[PDB]
Amino acid sequence: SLEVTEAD
Amino acid sequence: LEVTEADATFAK
Amino acid sequence: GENIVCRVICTTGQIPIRDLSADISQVLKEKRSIKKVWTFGRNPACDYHLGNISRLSNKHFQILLGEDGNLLLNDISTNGTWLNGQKVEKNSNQLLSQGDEITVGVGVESDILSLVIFINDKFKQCL
Amino acid sequence: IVCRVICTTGQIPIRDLSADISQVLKEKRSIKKVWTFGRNPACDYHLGNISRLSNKHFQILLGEDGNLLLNDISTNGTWLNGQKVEKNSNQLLSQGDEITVGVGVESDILSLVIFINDKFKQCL
Repeated sequence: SLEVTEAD
Repeated sequence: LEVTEADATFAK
Repeated sequence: GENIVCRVICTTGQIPIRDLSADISQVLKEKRSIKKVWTFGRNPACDYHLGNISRLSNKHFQILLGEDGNLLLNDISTNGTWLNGQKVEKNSNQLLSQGDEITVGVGVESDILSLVIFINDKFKQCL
Repeated sequence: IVCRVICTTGQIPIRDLSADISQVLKEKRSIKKVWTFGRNPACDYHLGNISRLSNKHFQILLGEDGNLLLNDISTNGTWLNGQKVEKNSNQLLSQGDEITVGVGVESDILSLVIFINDKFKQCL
């Protein structure tokens, strides 16, 4: 899917 | 201990 | 996409072998210094799909074909790209070499996806 | 871990080959360790029940300098990077080398790429 990346 | 099947005429 | 530029082998099991290709003729036509770009990312619109891993970026890193055939790695991700075990500076081109290991997902063991690049020296000579 | 074996033809999952480094230096013989690849399940690495593959088909050998060698001992042949190797003749392996067996029958073909762990040589 194309959602905004989960940021560390 | 099954002996391998050998290529003969068409061996590489 | 006529001739093989390099082979990408995933060593961590998620993806089968894939080749990056280019047509020398169309490459000669490109006026810019970078003659072709392959994008790796979570978005399947990319040339090389990294999978539906949320910590990977939609467009994560790019491999650039330079004017004399050099291959350059450019990280454009949120969480990072690693080259031979070292986290690369974001948006800083790195000149690739035979057998280099490119890795994403570092920080969560289960998300690690690692790739090894083999470059076709003949393509470079021919270009 | 000395190296990772990636089977590109799909029959076998990823496997790593190992060797205790302390004990490797404790050993004198120019050949430090031998891993056997074959149809016989006693082999270190099982190639599967393909009748044309040998019970003991090829060997990967760890030399004294952390190097890996390929030795073919099969009936029907072993290929290295697309070329049939001389039987019983050690061939130095390199990163990403592809070892192929079963050539001659499409259904029997099995290809393996070797990925060497550089951390191991460095511990040597």
